[PDB]
Amino acid sequence: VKSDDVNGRTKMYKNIVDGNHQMEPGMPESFNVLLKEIRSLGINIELED
Amino acid sequence: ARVTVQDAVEKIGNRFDLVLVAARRARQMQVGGKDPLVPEENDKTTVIALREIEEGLINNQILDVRERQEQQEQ
Amino acid sequence: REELNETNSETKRKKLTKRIKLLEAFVQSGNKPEWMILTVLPVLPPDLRPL
Repeated sequence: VKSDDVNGRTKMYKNIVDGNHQMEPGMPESFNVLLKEIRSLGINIELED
Repeated sequence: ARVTVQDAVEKIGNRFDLVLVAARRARQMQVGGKDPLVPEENDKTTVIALREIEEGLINNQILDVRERQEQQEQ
Repeated sequence: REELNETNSETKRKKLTKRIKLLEAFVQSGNKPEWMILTVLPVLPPDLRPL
């Protein structure tokens, strides 16, 4: 909540308006950004399941 | 307000599932479909859920049994 | 690995055995050695580098 979440920010604001009190983890954007930075340098970024 | 929490800790023992039960009761009360078994006094659902759990009426088995009965009654 | 086992000990043979074990592991891994030498270079997703 107190971090870079955008689509989670909107969902949380809507929930707080509705009184739902729920946050959706998903995955941080900075995680994909660092993955790209790896792909930006000479290494592929691939995450297994 | 209820300043110190010791009764809930004793009622749970592990002290990590007590907060889980309290929050599960609180979320259910906030969404609706449930009634406070303890007499409320115009307070937050968290305090009411904590009081109901500490009263010896709400547990991780009572809630599960009630949910199973509700699901089976559909 | 056999040659390192057949080697006559000391730091040189120790390093050789370490290299042999590392090669055996990297072979067990699906790691292409050529992957260290890059071929196609990714450019930034344009929203990765602000103007």
